[PDB]
Amino acid sequence: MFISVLLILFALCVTLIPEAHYHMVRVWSFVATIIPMWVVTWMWWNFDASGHGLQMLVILGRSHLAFGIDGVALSLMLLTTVLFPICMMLLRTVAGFMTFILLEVLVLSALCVLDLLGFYILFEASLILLFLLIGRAPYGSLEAAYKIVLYTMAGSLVLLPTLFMIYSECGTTNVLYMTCAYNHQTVLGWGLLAVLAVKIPLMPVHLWLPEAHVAAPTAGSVLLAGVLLKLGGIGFLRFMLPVVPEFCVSVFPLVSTLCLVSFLFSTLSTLRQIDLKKIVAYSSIAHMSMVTLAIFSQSEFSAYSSSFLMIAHGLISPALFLIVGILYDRAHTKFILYFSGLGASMPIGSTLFFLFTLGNLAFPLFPNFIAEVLCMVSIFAVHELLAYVFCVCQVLGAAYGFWAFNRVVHGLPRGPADVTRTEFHTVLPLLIGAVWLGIKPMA
Amino acid sequence: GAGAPVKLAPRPDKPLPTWYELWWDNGYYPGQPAADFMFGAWPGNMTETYYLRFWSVFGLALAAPFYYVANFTDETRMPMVPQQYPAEVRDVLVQRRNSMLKHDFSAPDFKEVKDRAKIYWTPMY
Amino acid sequence: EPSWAKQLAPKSGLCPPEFHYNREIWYPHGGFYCDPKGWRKNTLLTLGGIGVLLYMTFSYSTANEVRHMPPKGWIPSIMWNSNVPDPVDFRGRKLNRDGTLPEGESS
Amino acid sequence: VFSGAFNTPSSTTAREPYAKTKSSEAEYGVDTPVPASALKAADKHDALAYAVAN
Amino acid sequence: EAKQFTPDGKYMPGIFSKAKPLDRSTQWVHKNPYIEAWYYRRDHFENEFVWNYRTTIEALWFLGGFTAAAYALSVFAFRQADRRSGYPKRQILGDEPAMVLPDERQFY
Amino acid sequence: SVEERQSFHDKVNDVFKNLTGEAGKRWARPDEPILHTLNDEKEEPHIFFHNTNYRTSRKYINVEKTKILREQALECVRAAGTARYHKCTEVMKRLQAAVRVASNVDRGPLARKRDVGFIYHNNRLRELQQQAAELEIENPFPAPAKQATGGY
Amino acid sequence: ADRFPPPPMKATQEQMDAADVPYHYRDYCAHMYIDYKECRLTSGFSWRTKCAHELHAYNKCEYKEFKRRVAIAIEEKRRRGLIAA
Amino acid sequence: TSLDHVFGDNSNKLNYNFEPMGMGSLFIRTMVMVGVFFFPVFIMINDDYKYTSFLDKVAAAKAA
Ligand SMILES: CCCCCCCCCCCCCCCCCC(=O)O[C@@H](COC(=O)CCCCCCCCCCCCCCC)COP(=O)(O)OCC[N+](C)(C)C
Repeated sequence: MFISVLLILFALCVTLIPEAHYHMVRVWSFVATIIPMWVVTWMWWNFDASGHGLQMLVILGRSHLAFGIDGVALSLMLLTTVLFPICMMLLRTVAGFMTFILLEVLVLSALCVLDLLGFYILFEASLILLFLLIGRAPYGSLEAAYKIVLYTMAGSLVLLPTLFMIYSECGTTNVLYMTCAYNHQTVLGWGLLAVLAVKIPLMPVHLWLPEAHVAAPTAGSVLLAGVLLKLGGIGFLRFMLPVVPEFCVSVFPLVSTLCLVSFLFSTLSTLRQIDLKKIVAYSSIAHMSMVTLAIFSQSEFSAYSSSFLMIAHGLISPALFLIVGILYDRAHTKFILYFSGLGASMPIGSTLFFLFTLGNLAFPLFPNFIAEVLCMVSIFAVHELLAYVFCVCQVLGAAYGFWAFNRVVHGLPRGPADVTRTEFHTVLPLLIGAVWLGIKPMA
Repeated sequence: GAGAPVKLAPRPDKPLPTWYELWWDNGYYPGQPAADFMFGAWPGNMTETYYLRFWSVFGLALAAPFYYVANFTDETRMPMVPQQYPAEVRDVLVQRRNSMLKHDFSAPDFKEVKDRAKIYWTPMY
Repeated sequence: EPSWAKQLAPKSGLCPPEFHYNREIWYPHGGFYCDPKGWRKNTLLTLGGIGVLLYMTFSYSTANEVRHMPPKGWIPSIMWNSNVPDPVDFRGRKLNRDGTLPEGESS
Repeated sequence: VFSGAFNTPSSTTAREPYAKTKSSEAEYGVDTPVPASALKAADKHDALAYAVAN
Repeated sequence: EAKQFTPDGKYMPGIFSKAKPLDRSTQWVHKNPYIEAWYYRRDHFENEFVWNYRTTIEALWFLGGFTAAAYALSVFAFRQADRRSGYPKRQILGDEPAMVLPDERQFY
Repeated sequence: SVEERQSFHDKVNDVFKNLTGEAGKRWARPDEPILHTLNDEKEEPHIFFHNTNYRTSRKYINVEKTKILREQALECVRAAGTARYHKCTEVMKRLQAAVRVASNVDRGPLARKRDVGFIYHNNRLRELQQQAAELEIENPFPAPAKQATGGY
Repeated sequence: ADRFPPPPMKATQEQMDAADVPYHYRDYCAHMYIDYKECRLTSGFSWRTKCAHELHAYNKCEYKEFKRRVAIAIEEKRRRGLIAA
Repeated sequence: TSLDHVFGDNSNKLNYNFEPMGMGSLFIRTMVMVGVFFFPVFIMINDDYKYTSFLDKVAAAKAA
């Protein structure tokens, strides 16, 4: 807590640096995100895996805002602290540095909060930052920014009275006493489903993602894909399943059909896309549908497998966004028809593209393979057909993945030259994390 | 011989069709459909009606003998019984539904072993 | 000619003289008709490193091989491995480590 | 509380229904009366009179 | 034939120089007008939606049809799981009061 | 009554307030659960968290039991060779029973009961054969198997 | 199979476990199979000439069993009426 | 155009209108695809029906 105050105050000192010292501004904003990565690694060192489920607790009196660490929050916090310095390497202005610093404060505090009102306050305080990040004046899109902000606001406004309903019902929004009291679970369950089915892209409230994740800059796309979608999953695992479990059983056919149609229809839409960033953007919806069904199965080790799929997606899809961002930065287009023969002109970039293509399709020696196997073990244990639907549709994911790769990488060599040292080192931590988590993830 | 000449494919100089992503233009001449034989003339000028018409006879010409022997012929056509085993060896060998020893019509539990070799799909509870 | 073109390798003697291939591109495997000058020395050194890896994996394999059944005769792994059990033949008789029947039924 | 193995509130339930909770020392309501027009307008047994009332 | 670096490093911008400097926009693509038009049209394809015959029929049989198929399959899987676990009929949303949430202190 | 429930809650709060433990023991890996006659154990939060920790301990121990038995069964089968059909049925049965306990105890609210031996299926086949005999019609089902796997 | 009863087994379970006889080869010629396998697996390239006797004896035993199987089938069909007697 | 006299020219154009398939053809082929690629669903539904009709026969002839 004292450490967190010191890290925030060190991060906020970027504004006071005079702008004529360019080197100092770059180094200060990069170190301001490097330090929380070290602190979260130390928190992993301090964790007792044979101890209590909630460790390193702190509660700030009668102000809500109570905090604690479990395994899902700790893995997601480690992933966020990895992803934020890479975002710092892709920005050039103090406005970008400050927006991403404020976003990192809000994400890190939202991932480990234990109060529902605290979760509401901390998460969607990032709405105006996302609006300004997506609708930036010369190269953004105001339509996309309006869509993402309005969908998130709609879901949050459905949740807010139900939050206050359980608060008047039992006397607290602390999740440890909300899980032990008697509450009207249908109303609160519908409010929580309303927020987290927009955060996780679940059809029909999913149309904001294709616009926002493409109109964003490369750093914004890395953040939005790798981090902000998983707040819906940790919302399911931390707040909704412990507090309204009767609802979570009774809504299972509806959540199940939403997940199945989201998976199938989003995979079918990904095949007709002609923009590389839109191809990468749609593929995330099917993965999150598998995550949601694995969470809702509650069957074998469902929290473990679903968290592991969230980590595998958060490693693999930001790297695909990084490669598309390199192509866009040095060729000024994201259109497939302008790219051919990238193997001959960018051999290192095409090799990285192929490896992350194989990772996104859940091939072995990548963490997505272990993730999808364990998620389908959790789904299979409820019924065999709910697993069969995901199993037989694997040709549809590989079709779009290999079609996009084969169209842009082979053929007549036209396009930009190979990657620089900076682009390679933006990609590199994700590759090392993927090789480790896909070969020896546990000990 | 690397470096052989190859003709390049022209760029679009007219308005594009709405569903243009069904043509694969890799840069060289000629391009192809996204999947072969989805449009354009088929090899030998055959059509789908040709293959469906020939298959509507040819498929029953191949499925005819299997049906005849599976419904009008049985284990007793053979001039000998299956391979004989001691009881302790046989009793585990015929536990497999896969085994060819269930066609032993001279076994004292021939019917019961055949009734246990019925394929099921959903495991009951 | 550009300034940096003098720093580049020529097209090798393996490459056909009329083939053009953009010599500025760094290929991770070597590229178009790679033929470095000191290749025989590098080949010998890489063969030495491969021999080091061969010895390391031979030792690791010998340390971690588990035989749940004794062999039915002499096997060549008896020469370098001391965890190989004594052979027991097809009739169940215990044998020597060189694969011959012990005294009492030999010759 | 939070483990990757299972979710304990998903299987920790009451075995019997509960009794009614006593909330106050006085258990009678106080409210203003409904006007008779709305009392009549709620009745659905006569479809014509329901339509005429609404 | 530009010179953007001194012999000891030290990048030079070449703002007033005659020779064209190599920079970030050196390999930007030359835009084909028809490709840009087609991508713009596909970007705004929601203006081309119309409730004609084919749109209504395909939105009924495929979208609503497969959504109903997936709901029926989900209910089938739920009921079969409850039967193969020793449970009675369980209360889904809109199904009258029944059993939800098995007790861990109970043998089924 | 309400007074007795309140006095029990006060006693539980006092006990869990003045609780300590040392010498190599982790709290939240308790040796025994707290035995109660409460309707809905979540009425008392300390008892609910204590029994949650005990139940987590048991789930992980059962997983470990499955791994130890799988190593033992592998040793038996690989030593036996072609004699494995009559030599290692008992250890295979014990491994399958341990997997059954590891899956079916504290299973969650939705997963079906896992039969590692096809034992529920063949038990059902036995009962359906017996019912069809009294019904005096032909059995539409397969006859029950004596053993389906290398264990059961 | 009462008219043509099986011969006694000349190989015990322990002998077939010691030779690692595959369980579908543990029939009424298993001892000859043990002899043939023991000869062939230790004779190398020239197994067809120096293990000719063991293979010939094993095939002769299997011929006896084949003839008994034909006779069992003939008796079963005669009892069912499929072949006139 | 320097190789058009060697490999052919660009005068002959592709004869395809890039139009969607007919509605009935699409519906029929999709129904065939659902039947072929989702055959475990139909197998298990048939299993449930054959099981519940036997229990109907048992409950009918038992209480008489
Ligand atoms: C719900 C459980 C959490 C599992 C989430 C999945 C994690 C993804 C990767 C799997 C790694 C498994 C690690 C196992 C041993 C590590 C310590 C451990 O035990 O895990 C911790 C938590 O583990 C972690 O935090 C793992 C961190 C994984 C995140 C890795 C991604 C970030 C790295 C990015 C790439 C960096 C490259 C940099 C190099 C250039 C606690 O989990 P449980 O054992 O379930 O807790 C016990 C429960 N109870 C206390 C109640 C008894």
